[PDB]
Amino acid sequence: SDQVPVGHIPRSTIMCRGEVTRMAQPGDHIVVSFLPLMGLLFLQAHRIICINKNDEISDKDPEELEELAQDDFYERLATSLAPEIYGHLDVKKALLLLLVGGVDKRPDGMKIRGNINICLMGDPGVAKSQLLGYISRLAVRSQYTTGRGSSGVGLTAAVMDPLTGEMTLEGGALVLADQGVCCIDEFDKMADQDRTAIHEVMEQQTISIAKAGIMTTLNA
Amino acid sequence: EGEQFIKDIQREYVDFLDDEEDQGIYAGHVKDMIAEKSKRLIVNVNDLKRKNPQRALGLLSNAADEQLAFGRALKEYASTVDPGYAKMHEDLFVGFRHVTPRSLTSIYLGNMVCVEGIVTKVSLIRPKVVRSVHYCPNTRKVMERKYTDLTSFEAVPSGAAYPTKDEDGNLLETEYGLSVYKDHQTLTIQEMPEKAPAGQLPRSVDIVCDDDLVDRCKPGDRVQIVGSYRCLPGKRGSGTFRTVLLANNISLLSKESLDISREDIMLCKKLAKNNDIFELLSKSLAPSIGHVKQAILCLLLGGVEKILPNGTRLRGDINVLLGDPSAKSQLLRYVLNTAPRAIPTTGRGSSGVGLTAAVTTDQETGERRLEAGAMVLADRGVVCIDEFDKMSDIDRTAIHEVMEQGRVTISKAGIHASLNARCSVLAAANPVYGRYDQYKTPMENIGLQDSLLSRFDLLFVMLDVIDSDVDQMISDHVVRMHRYRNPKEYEKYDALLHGKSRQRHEKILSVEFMRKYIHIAKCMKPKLGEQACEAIANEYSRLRSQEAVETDVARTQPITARTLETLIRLSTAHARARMSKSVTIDDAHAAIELVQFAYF
Amino acid sequence: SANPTNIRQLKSDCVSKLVKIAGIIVAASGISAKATRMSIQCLSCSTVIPNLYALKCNTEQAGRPKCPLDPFFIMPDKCKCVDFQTLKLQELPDFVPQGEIPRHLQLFCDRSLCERVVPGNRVLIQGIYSIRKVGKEKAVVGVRAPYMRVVGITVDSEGAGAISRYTSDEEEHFRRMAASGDIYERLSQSLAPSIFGSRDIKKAITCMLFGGSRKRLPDGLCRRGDINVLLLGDPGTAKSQLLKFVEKVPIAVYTSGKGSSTASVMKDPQTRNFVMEGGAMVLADGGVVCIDEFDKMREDDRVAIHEAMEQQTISIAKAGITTTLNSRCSVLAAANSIFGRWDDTKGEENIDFMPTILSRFDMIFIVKDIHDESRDITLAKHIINVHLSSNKSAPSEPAEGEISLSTFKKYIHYCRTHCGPRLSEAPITVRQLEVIRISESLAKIRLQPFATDEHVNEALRLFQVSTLDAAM
DNA sequence: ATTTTTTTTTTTT
Ligand SMILES: Nc1ncnc2c1ncn2[C@@H]1O[C@H](COP(=O)(O)OP(=O)(O)OP(=O)(O)O)[C@@H](O)[C@H]1O
Ligand SMILES: Nc1ncnc2c1ncn2[C@@H]1O[C@H](COP(=O)(O)OP(=O)(O)O)[C@@H](O)[C@H]1O
Ligand SMILES: Nc1ncnc2c1ncn2[C@@H]1O[C@H](COP(=O)(O)OP(=O)(O)O)[C@@H](O)[C@H]1O
Repeated sequence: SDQVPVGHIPRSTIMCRGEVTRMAQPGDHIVVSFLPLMGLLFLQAHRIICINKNDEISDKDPEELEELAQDDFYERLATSLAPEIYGHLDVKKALLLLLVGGVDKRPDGMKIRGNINICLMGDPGVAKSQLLGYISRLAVRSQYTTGRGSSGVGLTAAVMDPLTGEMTLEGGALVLADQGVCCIDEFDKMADQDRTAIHEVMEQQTISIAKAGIMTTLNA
Repeated sequence: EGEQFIKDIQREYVDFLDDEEDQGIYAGHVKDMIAEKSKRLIVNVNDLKRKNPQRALGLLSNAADEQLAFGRALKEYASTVDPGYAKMHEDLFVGFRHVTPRSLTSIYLGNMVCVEGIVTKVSLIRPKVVRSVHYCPNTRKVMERKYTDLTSFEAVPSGAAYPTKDEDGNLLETEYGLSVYKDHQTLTIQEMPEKAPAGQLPRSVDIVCDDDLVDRCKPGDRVQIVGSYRCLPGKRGSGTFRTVLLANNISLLSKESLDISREDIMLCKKLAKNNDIFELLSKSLAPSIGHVKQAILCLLLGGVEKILPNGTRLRGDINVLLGDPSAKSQLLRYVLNTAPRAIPTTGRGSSGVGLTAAVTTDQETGERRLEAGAMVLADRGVVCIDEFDKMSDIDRTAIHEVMEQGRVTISKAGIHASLNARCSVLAAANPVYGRYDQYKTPMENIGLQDSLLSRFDLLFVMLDVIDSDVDQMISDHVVRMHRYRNPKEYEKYDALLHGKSRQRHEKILSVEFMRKYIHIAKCMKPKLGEQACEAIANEYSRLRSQEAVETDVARTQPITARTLETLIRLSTAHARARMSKSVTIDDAHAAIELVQFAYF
Repeated sequence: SANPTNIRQLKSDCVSKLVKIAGIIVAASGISAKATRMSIQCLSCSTVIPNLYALKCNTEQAGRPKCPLDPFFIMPDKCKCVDFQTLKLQELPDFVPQGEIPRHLQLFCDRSLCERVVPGNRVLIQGIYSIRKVGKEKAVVGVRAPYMRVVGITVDSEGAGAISRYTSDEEEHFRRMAASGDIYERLSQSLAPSIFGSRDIKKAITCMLFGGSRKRLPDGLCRRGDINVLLLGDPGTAKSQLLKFVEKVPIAVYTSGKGSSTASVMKDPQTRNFVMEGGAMVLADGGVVCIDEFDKMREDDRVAIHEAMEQQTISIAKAGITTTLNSRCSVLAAANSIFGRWDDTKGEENIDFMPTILSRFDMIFIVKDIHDESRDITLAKHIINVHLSSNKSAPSEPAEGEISLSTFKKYIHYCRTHCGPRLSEAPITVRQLEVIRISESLAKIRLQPFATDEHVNEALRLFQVSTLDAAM
């Protein structure tokens, strides 16, 4: 969609056999390295390279040692984390803590919520739109929804009508952002009925949907 | 080799290829050394009538077989001159009475003729394949069998699957990269409906296309397209008859091209030093209109783009509307008609802003309608609508989305998509109590919502009273309208004076001269100097400090610094109205009077 | 082509026999294609066919080799060609189509006879009594289907309908009557050839149909030359019959609410096409309409009211496109809207969605059932002559020049094509003024080029009927 | 896969 013409619609077939399988996931920005298929009216690949969202660009999926010996600091992150705005060291560093992570225990059968869940209310010249966009950009496995918008409603998945027959739970942003962050904007305007959806999902890894007759988890 | 007349046909065609027409005009270093490879050397029948009129008819009476021969003549010539344009020995078609789609009466079969109409049901792409390039890894001979269909010639092979085990039962296998293929397309045509008769249901037509002829436009446009006829299938030995017309070239008519070589840029550079052309330029959207328009300048000009190194970018656009009822529904028209592809919409409608929701509950074909958006045609365009006061609150959300981002992001089972848009849009108005504007209150005499302060980009004033002093002034200008409307100021000639005491001239006051500075004007990049920041900072400080007081505080709702983006990127649109590679203190002055007219 | 037949009597007994019958046409197809002959590579012989099966190979005699099982690849550039329409009609309206259902026939056009006939017509024809299938869980034994052919159509052209599809003395009648300066208010007893009232409002129809002027300019606009009216009041004033009888008086239709509208982006039977019918700005581009019950109609088809009355800013997006058709339309309006003159004189609360409806139109004169006891008994007995005896066909025919439907419609449909008339040098706000259409109108009402302000402020004095409704 | 239908939920001032 970065090369699709203004007056056009993004169009989409890949066939790979053998060992190459399982080398991409739904929704990966990939490079792929032509044969028609028997009025005389698809593609076979070998490799899946992604300069974005791939093994050496992704986190957790030594090389830095020459610089790591040179680099021992905690504050320069703010100097290089979102230089776009002057001041506001604290808000950035608070998010840098959310970028930090590294807190967890699984004692006695139960886990502990080990992800930071920050909320923010306020609206002047604050420009808190460039921050969420900044985080959603740099943050590996990122997401974005709004207060409502369309086909999502800054939520998880729902079996909400008279269209056809599928029962497609349709996992949205809140579904998919796990092991990551789903960065909603203007949550206050989202909905009153919606607040219960953030209630059971707050704790962690828990979104039950007893509407179709299934124990859906979705591991929030 | 048919009957041997084909050869003299070839030679009669090649007799075009020798002298000043050929040597000066036609091909060679007019297409080929410009390195295009788009075969089609454009033909005009009237020359064929002039040299060989019998061969001006060999087409129109039997269009089955002039054609391989045309290709022969061409490939012979270009091979004779250029072995570079020679390794693509193919058909190589070329360019070359218009009746309606309602007016094909069994005939024109064999004829290369014109019909006019609409594009609709532009469809999928398919390849189609030319030959079979076989090799025998036992005996290792790259052999071949061409294919064909009626859609090019009369000849067809045993058109079927790849052959094998036919030569000997040897080691027998295909190869690819060698058996080439053809770009195939299909769609249908409707007449232009304004003519249409009320009693009948109009006919469509069906056509086919080919290689370099693939769809530079869209279903629901109109272009002149020329075609021959064939009809392949049977009629009840089988099943009855149905046809198509084909063998085509292309045009396009409803555009502007633009007698525009590098002279017209010389013109735009000629009137440059004329300083306050701003005046006429603002009198270039109100000849029939008081008031503003110097502000609509930038929404005509779109905006500017700026990106951080090793980062991201900014949405750039401007959107404003305001007053009392009775110029609003006959003002917007100025920008439906003039500035490229800027599309108003309904005001209270859906199924066409951005929404799909797989609405195929009729035919239920392959496609599930993944495209029902008419605001992404506003990508780098302009829009206006009515009913804003009546607008749904479904989209006020969606516009909160847009103004912040200007991208759509929907995943309602078609797909989890997102698509660029760089747009702007306008509005309507209705205060539920009329002539209450400030005395009762400034804001919310109107019937509105106040999340949208910083998301449009100016607050202005529009007001009315029928009067005592302006009573006779209204009278005399309405009359001067009514007869400067009219000639000598057919059914109606030209009206000049009071455009003559005004020392302009409608070929300096004109549309093409107006957009003289658009199309290169909309391609410049005039960076800032050393001066804005200071005064804009002091005066935005004064704006954010003292604009909220002294009987105008209640009319001082939108103070944010998100105006300061607007406060400056308007002087950008102004700075691309004159090609000055800077912006100035004079532009500073000219980019604050917005503030004064808002209330001052 | 003598003497007709019917359809409820014709079977095997009269098969392959040529007949005269009559009905009323419904709709039918376009024209596609046909041919008679061509030839093939395989034998290179003309495709000689009797009727308007499929074969020996004959790509054989190359020594021994045969090639049976039919390699016959048609070469249509060798061919011939004919026409088709495939027509259809419904049987009579007098021969029990009520307690039964109407049966019908399928047809076959050939060369020259298409583009001749559109439905809404009544015809006499000859044909052929043939069928299409072959024989003996459909067809429990052998059932088959009906059709006929085309031969020797002869249509009916019934008399005085057809200045629809198919003198200078009358111009003398036009003009030497037009010289009389007695047409403006003379015809205030004309458009109601059987009714009393609306007299000085018939004074304002005199400008309406003649139109104003689409005086376009060197810059963009094509502004609203067209003009409209509004009326309003309770039932009992015969405002139904006022629009019903007006149907015959240039092009119009008279239905209101839940029963055209927008486009017809649906399919047909024929290789599942999708082709449209348009709107009714289509059917009104110089023609105009008289239409009741704005309020008592679906709220869907009300974005196309502001999208035509204000600008003619029309557009579509059903399939992904804006068929941007336009038209020179205007409308008369009627209603039984909320609470009559007790509502009208006082302020503005009629429609609960917009005050917009007073802006774009000007002449809104009230319909009442006012009590006036001197006339209440008259209108109590203005309704027994109407109720009884079926006499009043042409009682207005004797009038000097307030009749002759044909000549009047032609009067107009010359008049609205004279030139670019204008006027002279010569709450009264901007849309009272933007009446100027009526000013220019009296040029074409006197059939003159020019006119002045205040002789033609006759319209002003008539508008003072309306402005008193919503002055206050 | 569409045509001729019907409710049971999906989510409510
Ligand atoms: N200063 C002016 N310049 C040009 N025309 C004017 C001016 N003042 C009044 N008019 C005329 O008055 C008419 C007012 O009705 P108009 O068509 O403008 O409604 P509208 O303003 O479009 O309503 P809305 O803006 O709410 O849609 C306009 O047609 C316009 O021609
Ligand atoms: N401290 C700051 N540094 C840089 N830019 C700022 C700062 N404060 C405001 N801005 C401006 O704010 C704009 C973004 O505002 P935004 O954050 O969208 O407001 P909101 O968060 O209310 O949506 C940017 O264009 C930027 O120029
Ligand atoms: N002056 C009149 N002359 C003849 N008939 C009248 C008159 N006034 C009322 N009517 C009666 O009014 C009836 C029609 O009312 P109608 O126009 O249908 O009301 P609406 O227009 O609200 O439907 C007719 O049947 C007619 O008999």
